[PDB]
Amino acid sequence: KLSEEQQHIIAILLDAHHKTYDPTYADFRDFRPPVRMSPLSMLPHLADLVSYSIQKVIGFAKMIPGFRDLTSDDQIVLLKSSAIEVIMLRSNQSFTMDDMSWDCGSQDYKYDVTDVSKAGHTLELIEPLIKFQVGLKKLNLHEEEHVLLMAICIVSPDRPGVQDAKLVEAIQDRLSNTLQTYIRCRHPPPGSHQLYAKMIQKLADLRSLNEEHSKQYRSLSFQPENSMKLTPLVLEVFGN
Amino acid sequence: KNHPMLMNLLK
Ligand SMILES: C=C1[C@H](O)CC(=C/C=C2\CCC[C@]3(C)[C@@H]([C@H](C)[C@H](CCCC)CC(O)(CC)CC)CC[C@@H]23)C[C@H]1O
Repeated sequence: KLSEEQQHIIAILLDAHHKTYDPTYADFRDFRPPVRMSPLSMLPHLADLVSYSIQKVIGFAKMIPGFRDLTSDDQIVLLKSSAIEVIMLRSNQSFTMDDMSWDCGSQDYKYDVTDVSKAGHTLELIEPLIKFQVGLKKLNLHEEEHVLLMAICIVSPDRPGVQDAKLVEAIQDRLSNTLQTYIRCRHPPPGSHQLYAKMIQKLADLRSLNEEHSKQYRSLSFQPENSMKLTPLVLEVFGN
Repeated sequence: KNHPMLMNLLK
């Protein structure tokens, strides 16, 4: 069932994730603080968190078997397009359905609809994002499946601007097979029912969220006063 | 393309 190589891929992705995701959120204290009374009083803090998250996503992606072996240009495009999606995925670990919020260890760092509203966004985006998280949490994925889904998301050959798609596809196919085989031999019924199919449908939902966020990011960042509240890395990665 | 901060965190 699970070949050595596939076990090796999982071993590497789990190590990578462990090294890029602190489930105590200790570093949150170094962000500009959250204000939950400009109207966007949660923008500074949430931009900082996003920025931070982008750095961790980059660290995770560098450990994806083969990813470092792509050209820089393809590494850059893949990361630019996926960053928001991987941050959304990786956020499922703090998300809680108790009260539909992202619970990052304390009340100060517990984010709900109103916080995200205080970051400049609307309910037309915020609602599908909570719906996304609910559906994804309902999957109750194993950590091995979760890290696999993040990597499969990063190594997508249809991202606009990808130069060597045959090589990106090669990587993702390996991750995909490993994921499919993992579920077959590790994920026991009845949680494994059409599990791959639901996980890949989450990748589709993420593209849709990506598209719409890009639109709102475009209207937010268009105002220089709001752009001023973002980070240099965020400006680079999402654009100006 | 260019992306000095992104590129630098990758190397
Ligand atoms: C380490 C992590 C993750 O990397 C990030 C975590 C949560 C991520 C969240 C929860 C609050 C809302 C966040 C910050 C989103 C922000 C507000 C936002 C997308 C809003 C869509 C409706 C991104 C933003 O538009 C980028 C400029 C504004 C910062 C992106 C990721 C979301 C906590 C924890 O699980």
